Amino acid sequence: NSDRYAVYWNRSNPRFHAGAGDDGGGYTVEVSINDYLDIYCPHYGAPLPPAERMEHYVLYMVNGEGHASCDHRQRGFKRWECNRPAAPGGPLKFSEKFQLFTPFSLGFEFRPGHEYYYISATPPNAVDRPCLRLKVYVRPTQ
Amino acid sequence: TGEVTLLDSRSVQGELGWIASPLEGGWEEVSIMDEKNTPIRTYQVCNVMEPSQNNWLRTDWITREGAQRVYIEIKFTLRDCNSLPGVMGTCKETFNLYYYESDNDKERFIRENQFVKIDTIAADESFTQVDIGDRIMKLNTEIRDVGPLSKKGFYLAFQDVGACIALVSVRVFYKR
Ligand SMILES: *[C@@H]1O[C@H](CO)[C@@H](O[C@@H]2O[C@H](CO)[C@@H](O)[C@H](O)[C@H]2NC(C)=O)[C@H](O)[C@H]1NC(C)=O
Repeated sequence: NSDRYAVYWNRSNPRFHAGAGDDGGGYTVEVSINDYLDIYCPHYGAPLPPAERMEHYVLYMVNGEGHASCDHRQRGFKRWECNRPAAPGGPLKFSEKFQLFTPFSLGFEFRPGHEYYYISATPPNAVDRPCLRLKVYVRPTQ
Repeated sequence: TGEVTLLDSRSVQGELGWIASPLEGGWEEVSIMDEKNTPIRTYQVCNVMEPSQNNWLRTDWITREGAQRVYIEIKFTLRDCNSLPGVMGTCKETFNLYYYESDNDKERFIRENQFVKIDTIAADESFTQVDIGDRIMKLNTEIRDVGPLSKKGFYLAFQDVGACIALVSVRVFYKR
């Protein structure tokens, strides 16, 4: 009964609303409890572009303030590293289940009707301005 | 150390080659940040509402090299069923560890009933909602051993029967 929502985390994806100087909130996706987000890191096939031009990120889960400001510091948790844009196997894939209850003590829990936020920074920089960002809305029970 | 690694889940590059049965809705790969804020791959299940869970997870083939006696170190978090609302008839606080000896490097399907049970593994410290709130890991470490082994290698498996459990790491070694 679950379903998965794919999120291609890169600047060319118009759902982030980048390239304009105003993403107006960034990426917005609506999910249900026990649904998944599959996040695909930027990926490049042969012939590879110059190494410096490959998008690479650290993804953070943050509060609203972190989301508004694109600054994760003291505002959230490091979640995932998009550090292999030329991975031979394909795009690095990271999944987030919107579970009620976590089996991992440092994992995360979700509730109907609530909002959750993720942002990226480009190492070695702590903050991207403008950053790519994601708001997830978990539907109310119904 | 005097301990020689035969398999370590944390060192594995990229994705773990492990087979989950069922393939979806049971054990599921989850990437987290470890001790040192670096990434590791974990398997996790929490079907504490629905009855008759029989969720299997099997490693790849592990060579024993020349060792007869091998040790299986499992690090995991396990949720206290009293920290979970509405699941008293169903929630469990143990899982079962199995092994299977094999000369065959690459069996695609291993039948669940070929596996020999090692032990039921319980947690010394089950974690609660205070721990989730306070970001306190309550990491459990459990070690079991198998041997004397007599084939080229073996498979290990983990059977969940309705617990809320995260397998953070698995290390298989022999003693010097
Ligand atoms: C940036 O994101 C876009 C999607 O917005 C990626 O394009 C998709 O790539 C997948 C897997 O390779 C394909 O199945 C889809 O057909 C593509 N979708 C669309 C709408 O074009 C693109 O690969 C990403 N770019 C980088 C460099 O990672």
